[PDB]
Amino acid sequence: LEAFGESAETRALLGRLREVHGGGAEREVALERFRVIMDKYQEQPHLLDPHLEWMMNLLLDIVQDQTSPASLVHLAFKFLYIITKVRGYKTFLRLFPHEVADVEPVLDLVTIQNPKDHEAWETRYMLLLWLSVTCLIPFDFSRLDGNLLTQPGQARMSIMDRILQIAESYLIVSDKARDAAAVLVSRFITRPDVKQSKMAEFLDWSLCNLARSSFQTMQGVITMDGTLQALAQIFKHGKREDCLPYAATVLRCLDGCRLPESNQTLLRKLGVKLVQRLGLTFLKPKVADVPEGVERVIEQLLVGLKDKDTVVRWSAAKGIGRMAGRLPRALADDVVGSVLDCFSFQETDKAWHGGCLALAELGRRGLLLPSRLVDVVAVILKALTYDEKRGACSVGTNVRDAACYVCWAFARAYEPQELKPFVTAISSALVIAAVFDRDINCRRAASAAFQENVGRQGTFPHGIDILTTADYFAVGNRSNCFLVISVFIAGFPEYTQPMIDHLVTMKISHWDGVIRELAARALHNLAQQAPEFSATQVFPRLLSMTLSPDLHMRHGSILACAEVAYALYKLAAQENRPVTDHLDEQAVQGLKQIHQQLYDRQLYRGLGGQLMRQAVCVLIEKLSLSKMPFRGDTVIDGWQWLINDTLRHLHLISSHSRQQMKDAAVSALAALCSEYYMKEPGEADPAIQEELITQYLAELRNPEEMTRCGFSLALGALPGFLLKGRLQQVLTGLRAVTHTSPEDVSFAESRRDGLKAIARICQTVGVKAGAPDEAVCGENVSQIYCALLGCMDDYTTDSRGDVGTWVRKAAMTSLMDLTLLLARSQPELIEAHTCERIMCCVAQQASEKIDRFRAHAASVFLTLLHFDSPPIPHVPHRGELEKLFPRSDVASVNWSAPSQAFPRITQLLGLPTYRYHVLLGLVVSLGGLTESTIRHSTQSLFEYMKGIQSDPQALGSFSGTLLQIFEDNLLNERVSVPLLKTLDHVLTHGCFDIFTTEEDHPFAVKLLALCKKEIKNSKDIQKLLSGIAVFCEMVQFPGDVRRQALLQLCLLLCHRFPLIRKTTASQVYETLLTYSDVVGADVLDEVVTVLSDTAWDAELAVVREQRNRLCDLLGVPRPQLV
Amino acid sequence: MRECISIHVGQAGVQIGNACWELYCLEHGIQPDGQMPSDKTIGGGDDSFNTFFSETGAGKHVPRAVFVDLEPTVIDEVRTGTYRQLFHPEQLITGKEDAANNYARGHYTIGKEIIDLVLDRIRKLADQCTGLQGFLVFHSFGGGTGSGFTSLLMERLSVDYGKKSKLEFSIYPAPQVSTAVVEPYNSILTTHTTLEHSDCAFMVDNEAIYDICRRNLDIERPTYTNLNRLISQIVSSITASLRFDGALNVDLTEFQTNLVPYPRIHFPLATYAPVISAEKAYHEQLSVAEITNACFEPANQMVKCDPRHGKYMACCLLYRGDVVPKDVNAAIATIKTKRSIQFVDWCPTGFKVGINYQPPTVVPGGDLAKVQRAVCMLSNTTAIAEAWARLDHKFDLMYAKRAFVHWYVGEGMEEGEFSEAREDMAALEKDYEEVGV
Ligand SMILES: Nc1nc2c(ncn2[C@@H]2O[C@H](COP(=O)(O)OP(=O)(O)OP(=O)(O)O)[C@@H](O)[C@H]2O)c(=O)[nH]1
Ligand SMILES: [Mg+2]
Repeated sequence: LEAFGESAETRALLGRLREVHGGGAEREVALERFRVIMDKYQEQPHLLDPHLEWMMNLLLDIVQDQTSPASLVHLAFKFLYIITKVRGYKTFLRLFPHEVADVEPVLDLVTIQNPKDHEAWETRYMLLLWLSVTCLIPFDFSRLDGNLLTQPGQARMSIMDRILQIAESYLIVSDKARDAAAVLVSRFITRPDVKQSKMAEFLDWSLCNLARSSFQTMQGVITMDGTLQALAQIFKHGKREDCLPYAATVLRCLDGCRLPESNQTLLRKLGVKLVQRLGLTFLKPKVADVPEGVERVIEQLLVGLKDKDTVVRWSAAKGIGRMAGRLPRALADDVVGSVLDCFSFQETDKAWHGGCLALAELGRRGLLLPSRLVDVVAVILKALTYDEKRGACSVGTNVRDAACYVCWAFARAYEPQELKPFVTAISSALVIAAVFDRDINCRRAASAAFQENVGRQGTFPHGIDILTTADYFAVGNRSNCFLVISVFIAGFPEYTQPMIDHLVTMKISHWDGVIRELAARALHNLAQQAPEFSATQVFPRLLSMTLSPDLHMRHGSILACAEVAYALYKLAAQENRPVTDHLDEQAVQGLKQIHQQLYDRQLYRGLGGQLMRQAVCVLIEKLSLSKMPFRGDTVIDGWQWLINDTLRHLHLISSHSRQQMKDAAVSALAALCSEYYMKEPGEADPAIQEELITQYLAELRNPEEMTRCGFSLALGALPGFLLKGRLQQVLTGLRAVTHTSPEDVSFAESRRDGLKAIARICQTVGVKAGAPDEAVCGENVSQIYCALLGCMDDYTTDSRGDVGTWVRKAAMTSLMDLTLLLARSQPELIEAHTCERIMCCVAQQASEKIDRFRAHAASVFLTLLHFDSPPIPHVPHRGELEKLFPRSDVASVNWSAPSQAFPRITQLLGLPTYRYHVLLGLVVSLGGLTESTIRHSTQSLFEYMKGIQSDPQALGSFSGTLLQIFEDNLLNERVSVPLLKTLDHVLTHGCFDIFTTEEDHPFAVKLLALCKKEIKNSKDIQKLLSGIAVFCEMVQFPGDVRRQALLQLCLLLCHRFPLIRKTTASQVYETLLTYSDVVGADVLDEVVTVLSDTAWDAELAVVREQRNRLCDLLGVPRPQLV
Repeated sequence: MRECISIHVGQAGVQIGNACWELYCLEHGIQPDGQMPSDKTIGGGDDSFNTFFSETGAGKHVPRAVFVDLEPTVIDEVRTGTYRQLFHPEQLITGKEDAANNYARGHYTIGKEIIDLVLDRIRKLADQCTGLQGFLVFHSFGGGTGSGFTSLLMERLSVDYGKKSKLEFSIYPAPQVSTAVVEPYNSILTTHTTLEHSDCAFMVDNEAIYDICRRNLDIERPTYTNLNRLISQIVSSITASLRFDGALNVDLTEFQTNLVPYPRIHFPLATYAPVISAEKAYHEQLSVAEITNACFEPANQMVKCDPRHGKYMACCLLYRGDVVPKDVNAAIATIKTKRSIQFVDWCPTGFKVGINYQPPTVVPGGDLAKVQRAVCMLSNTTAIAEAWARLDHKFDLMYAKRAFVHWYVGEGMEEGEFSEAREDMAALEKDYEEVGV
């Protein structure tokens, strides 16, 4: 925002006040419009400075007119107040009028205010501040009154007297006017005449208010806060020789008031404020004989730093800083020593915030002496690292903020030579914090302090270089500070060992898991800039931390060890040398005892068992990916075991960390099998290959589900050299699970994982034409495609919902991974029928009603269609599909959004091979329950039907396909109601208006019979309603079908459920009102009356007669009891 | 001699305890204030009723009980009740927050703050006793303070006092009395948790007692007072063996040897007769063979099952009042010549009979009537397995959806607890089927 680009709108809104002050709806609209326009500049209202005056004068020529009604004046004052909250009063009041002709017009307006009118509080607020901006006039209030003895019988009261009676009344109110009363007295008693006239009276009133008021009675607390604020403002904006005489009685009364013990945060803050206001009245202002009251003031202000709230701690720190700046240089040392006591071992973390704030306030003025450098600094080094856990919450944010504030105030508290001794401990602190700090406020707080230090002083090692990179915006993302900027800072030798030490000490022992993972990932990269230091000093450290009793510390140390080992292996892989060159025998000896020291302490149980398993699996993966020298050693046999047990106890892991555990275990198994299970180049161990495979295969039949789910992915992660002659068995074992058996009905995750495992195995072994038990060949490629397609019709619906859909997802990602592979090896294997079936299935799963599975299906379809290297052979209407989905438009498509998917999927009906499946899939969305999906699908279907409604051939083929879909899903509860609703919608829209010309069309003649057979003996209410609607829509077709529909509608009118009886008549009324040719005008006034008068929800025996009577009118044979 | 301590947790538990103590005071003649005019050995000593009442200096008979609850509402009625002078103020323990029908809360969150106080109170109460037998805990399975806290206290009592029995008097919930849908979820958890810390367990089917009150007692809508009185009558008929120096079941360790031949199988079936209404005070008369033939009726049992199919493992009859051994023998011969029954031939236990020559007692002004003789049959049977087949079934109905399960995991326990609990249920069912053959 560079300028106010809403001047005309605001001007019009302000001008409309004179013709919107008599409205209640328009008034609120204009207010809400003025508020939202002014709130845009709440973060930078200075841009509105050039406009302030004109808008202010506009609002003033409405409240400064004599023909202005109270209501119109109240809206102007509300607007005026809206401009004083955004710009603030201290800056917006300087433009208000201040002429001597504005003293009585403003006091007289202040004397017509209703104190009991809560709706007009903005008016009173704007009144008091205006009256206060008018007390600056450089004249005596006496010159203005003139002659008071002009009214005989009753003398007029003086202006000054009226103002004293206005301030005392507004200083005991409960609205916001009391705050405006605090700003008025500050500019009323601080002038010469008022000082000599009413100062004593106001002081007696205040001392009486704070001598009778309490912090328990509500109005008493209201009287306490206002009096304290008034006293503080008077002592702040008051002369020191007119005030010092009263400083002795004010403190004596405040001491007896007992504020520290009172249970009010505002009262204590105001009390500390008033105590620091009186404290400076005794000393002389300095520009860089100690009365006894100063000691009492200091004793009160040094007890306001241990408060339980920060609002009082900040005030106490400000008071201490303002007092130290006025006292001599001798008492300053004692004050600093007394303030330093807040950082004692027995003091809580709350006392540390106040101490650091006081230290910063003292350093800002330059009062700390050099002798206080070895101590104060020694404390700051700790305050920057304050981060403790007090039960379930964490504390240390405000401590670090105050530490950064103190650091930022040391660039002007000492000379460059005075602070030259601690530029190696403070530069390392600032940098370390700005780099690893958790909170973003502290990080940027440490960034600004370092900038100020390098700007003012400029003695820190590489100040400009560290400031250019680690700037205010660069430290915004925490991830960028740990993995990028950290390495850049460590590039220099002055910020390498300290940062690594701070990371290994505190960050590794942190309570947050994400922070530990980030610290480990940062150490991974930092080890590159210091391999020797990380291999000789950090590795022993982390190794000793893996034997700690702390769980989080053990996990962090294990992660750090794994990351350092991986980094050392990567670094050594460049020079083509073994990883043992970095780690010593003792180091590789301790990496073979981590797991045996955990399993022997039973550290794999409880809530920490999952974390320990994750850490050990990550360590095993990082060690196997480095080709460590543990081949032949029994330690390997241990690692493998720890994996199996995990896959055997996955159900024990929480539901919020089982997928990650399974993935990590599978990755560790994959890294281990392709490293420690190889006998020769290209071969594998016969004993292990046999035992592991037999165990895994026999495990697939365990009735437990999570075990099968884990072992599936385990099989799907084995290398290729271990399946050179065992594929014919692994594939059969995986396919045996993909089948749905009577016992494994609700077992969907097992098959979902088996499909993914088959995908991975097929991808690893590849294609070799001739070798069935070694690779995917033309002998074991058909079975695979048949097993993958048999899991695409998984519509299992249970109490958990449509869980089968999950399996379908695994069928879309698996079938793809196979196809793309064949095209990249032996495209001939991709048969035409199989490819057509896969495409039709993908089309159906992309025309579904769920939004996340439908979106996944469209992406898979586009990926399979946009494959050109080489082009997948046997693609029905390939060119048609390519023209319908150009590559340029696919870059921006919201497939998840039905609006941006249904109109693009409905066009597939034009293709014969897709027309059937696509419609079977779209029926579920056209007859589902989602309203938006129903609307979008119906609109997209009508947009396509409009193009083939006047075509007897296209419309006929569409109706035939719809009826074939209906027949194929006869008596199917998942396709009966949705398809019936779709037919009802299509009939209501009038798409089949051509078949209604002749009589007895082959379409309706069988559609009616199918609907009858579907609704024959049905108790579902939704199904009954759908059938009734279909039979009430099918009446448009003349011939025997019309008479049969009327007989069915009469049969349904007398159903067991009165609700159905009423709904049938309600729908028949609409059907008769729609089609007029169905019934002649000679018996039309006889049907509507019988339907409106007869109560179809009453006795069924009585309604049978009325219903039978409607059979003698419609001309429908009257049924009987069979 | 040896005494006993009864811990009453939950609402139903404290109600049953109050009813039992009222009935005991009415039988022994102890007035509400705690004045036994029949007692002569003041200060202390050894008597038949001393196993459940501690004597003070002023002759006050303080019941040896501990009523604990996580809410002050329920204990307020006891503190302000007619028996306020009977129980000691310290024996009543209250809590500020309840479990809201949750097992994890009562076993972790709220239980961890009150378990220490409960253990301290139990230790203080046991310091006066010279020889304790066990801990008669009273709870149910439809709440979170009756299952969770009960299991948490059993876990600590099995470690503090391992050489002491641990009898229970659970209350099997019903779908008509159910107050929550996660009522089963609590049941399974506490059942799996007290298996190795409980010798004998007594379960009360809510529907069975409801139907008994509707039919026998003749009540339109039986309330919780009507069901708390019958449970007190049952508890008194069962504890008469310990309160009157009965020959059969002299101590608590005999309940495990007579009615618990197998450690895992410890859920006997308890039935009682007769059940006359207050209106029909002198309408019909029942012999010792007409009341012993009424305890072999499914509708007269406390749990709905069909013992005629399965076989019995044990059997203990207890008569209370005017009963001659000849009448008992005649009733046994009648039961042995009329009804067809099966029994485990390889069981290390058999049939036992005991008599207590004491007149029955009923709460004056209540719905029950004073009878001349009473019978109580405690027989372990495989038919109780049916009572489980229902409970477990509901668990499955709530396991396929995992509804309301996250509330239990987000309080302390993990997810493997449910698999362990249902795995413990499968093993129990297999053991029952094996014993039934
Ligand atoms: N027989 C009987 N059953 C009762 C009584 N009070 C409650 N119940 C049953 O006990 C179950 C409710 O448990 P409560 O004891 O009320 O609750 P709680 O165990 O104290 O636990 P929280 O509600 O979690 O504090 C349901 O099955 C009730 O029908 C009672 O006086 N007699
Ligand atoms: Mg309760």
